[PDB]
Amino acid sequence: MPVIQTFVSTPLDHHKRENLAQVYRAVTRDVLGKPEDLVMMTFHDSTPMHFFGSTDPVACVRVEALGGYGPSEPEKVTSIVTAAITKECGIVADRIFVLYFSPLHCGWNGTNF
Amino acid sequence: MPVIQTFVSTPLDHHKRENLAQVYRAVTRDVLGKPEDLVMMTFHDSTPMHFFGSTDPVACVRVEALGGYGPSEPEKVTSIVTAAITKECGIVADRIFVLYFSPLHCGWNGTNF
Amino acid sequence: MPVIQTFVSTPLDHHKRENLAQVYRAVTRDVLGKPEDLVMMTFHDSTPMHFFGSTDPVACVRVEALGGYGPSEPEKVTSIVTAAITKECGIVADRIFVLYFSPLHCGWNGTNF
Repeated sequence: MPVIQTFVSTPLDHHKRENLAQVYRAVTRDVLGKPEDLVMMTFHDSTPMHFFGSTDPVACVRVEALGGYGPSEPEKVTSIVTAAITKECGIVADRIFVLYFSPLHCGWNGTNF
Repeated sequence: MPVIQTFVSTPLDHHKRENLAQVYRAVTRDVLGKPEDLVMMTFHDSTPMHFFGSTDPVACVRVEALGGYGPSEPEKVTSIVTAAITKECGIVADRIFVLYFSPLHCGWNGTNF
Repeated sequence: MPVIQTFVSTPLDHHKRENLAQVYRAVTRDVLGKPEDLVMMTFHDSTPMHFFGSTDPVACVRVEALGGYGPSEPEKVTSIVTAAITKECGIVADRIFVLYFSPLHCGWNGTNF
């Protein structure tokens, strides 16, 4: 049950959020080896941000997965998510961060896994 | 000094935020064994989200506590928070995540604990 | 490549966000010993919050740094960030939290570090 929070400084519309959600569903299944229905995704658009001396279009994506990551998984996720944010949002790769964490515990449907 | 961030895809009004804050104050004291005045709670309503193939009402609650959790605490917290979000927001349990982390350090009142 | 997310319950304007960004750039370089251009900062103002029995002006700052922190760094960061939030926002020190985490992995410019 991974969580992916997407912060961007630009506006997101239906089209971009759907396209990103489908990207994240694909990487959850294909790279993370997990069911795509179980990735919970939040979108935080028009976030005031500052990076490398400016407020120009920038993104920070956070990935949370219980049990951490396989050895080649984060590099793949970073590659795919970056290109997708550049595609959909027009944000340049050198203004995109992707951070990886793993929680200690995760509850879903009232119970912990 | 725990932190609880509540993201929901639905609107929260005064009534729901107060009711949730009182739920979180109670679980901090009764389950976490900590002073209820020291839980900091943030509310992020009307968050665009995607989960299990849809944007239907969904919640993600994050819990951060320095020093981690007792062996039965996360299951209790998850049970209480889930029911409370279902009660106040009408969000179904199988569309509610609760993630648990613990920071390395925490500052309050200008000093670290 | 640290990340600093600033949540406050009060409104932030251009002036406050610029002033805080410059504070965070300075502490990244001077305390964290890292390039100030590489701190990514997000600002989340007018966040509905609850703490110590009220919704009065309150702040939660999250700091994420790959590889963790030197022994005296978090205390310094907490001291500087707290005073700066009190200065710019008028939020009292005993209503300011600063949490420190470190991600497992970080991507920037399509690649992981």
